[PDB]
Amino acid sequence: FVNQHLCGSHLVEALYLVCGERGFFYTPKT
Amino acid sequence: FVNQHLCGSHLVEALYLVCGERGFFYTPKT
Amino acid sequence: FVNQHLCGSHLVEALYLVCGERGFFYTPKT
Amino acid sequence: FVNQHLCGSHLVEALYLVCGERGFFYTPKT
Amino acid sequence: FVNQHLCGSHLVEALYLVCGERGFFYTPKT
Amino acid sequence: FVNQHLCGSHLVEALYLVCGERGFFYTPKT
Amino acid sequence: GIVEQCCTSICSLYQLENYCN
Amino acid sequence: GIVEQCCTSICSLYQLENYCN
Amino acid sequence: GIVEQCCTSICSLYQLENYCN
Amino acid sequence: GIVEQCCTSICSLYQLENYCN
Amino acid sequence: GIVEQCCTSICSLYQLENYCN
Amino acid sequence: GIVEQCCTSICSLYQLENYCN
Ligand SMILES: [Cl-]
Ligand SMILES: [Cl-]
Ligand SMILES: [Zn+2]
Ligand SMILES: [Zn+2]
Repeated sequence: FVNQHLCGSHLVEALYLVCGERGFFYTPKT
Repeated sequence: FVNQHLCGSHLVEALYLVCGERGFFYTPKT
Repeated sequence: FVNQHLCGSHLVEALYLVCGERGFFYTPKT
Repeated sequence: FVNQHLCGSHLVEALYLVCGERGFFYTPKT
Repeated sequence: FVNQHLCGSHLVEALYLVCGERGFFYTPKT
Repeated sequence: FVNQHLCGSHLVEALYLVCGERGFFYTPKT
Repeated sequence: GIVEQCCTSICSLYQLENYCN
Repeated sequence: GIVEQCCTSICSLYQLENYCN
Repeated sequence: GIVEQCCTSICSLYQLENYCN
Repeated sequence: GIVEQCCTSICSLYQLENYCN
Repeated sequence: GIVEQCCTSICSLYQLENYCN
Repeated sequence: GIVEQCCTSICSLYQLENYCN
């Protein structure tokens, strides 16, 4: 796999693909 | 606002929209 | 709900989520 | 180009692609 | 149709819409 | 990682995620 | 409307231009 | 969970706020 | 307008709701 | 092809790398 | 190339069509 | 954190995997 440059909603899309059914937590700073 | 079916990528996009900076969890097994 | 920073296609996605079946108009300047 | 099924978020993304600066309306009840 | 300003994943979305079932190749520089 | 159904726009987004700079082909007829 | 033309049925990019302002 | 409330069934934007941190 | 405001500064879902049909 | 492996069936991220250039 | 042109300047759907299979 | 790193620099799918449940 390649490295990623991901802002905003595109990070959430990547989390979704990586984790699938396991789900994930989205935890931005402040 | 309205009630719609939101699934998979579209459900996480919507959580991102509504929660943003607060963060969120996507836990489909729960 | 939180405030939003939305450019391009991401604004149209937000309109879609907010309005659902009511639909919406997308009206950029010039 | 081609003919495909375009629904919900994907239909509005496609209207955004084709109309852009012109703007568009999404009126699913009509 | 209108001209497009497309970076990252948004270019791939446009290719998908334009080509549909014909498919496409995504070939960035280096 | 996980195994999920990835179709249409979502399949090309995932190829973009995994291949990035390498590029990719989407050839659904093949 | 658009849902019947493009979702339920199929439509072209040119057809989608019908819904531009 | 969320899949049953929002995907299988339907839910509102306000309901989605249930899943915020 | 709204399109420009959301991109150059910020906007709320409540402001977005004014563009629904 | 890819549609049968990843859409009709299911596939992994590693499988998707098969379609990289 | 196309990828770079669409992002740094602008491109048309007609130019995109050249990348279809 | 991860959210900031992916946007301001770069990140890997392997780093992303640490945020799964
Ligand atoms: Cl973006
Ligand atoms: Cl879908
Ligand atoms: Zn984007
Ligand atoms: Zn979808």
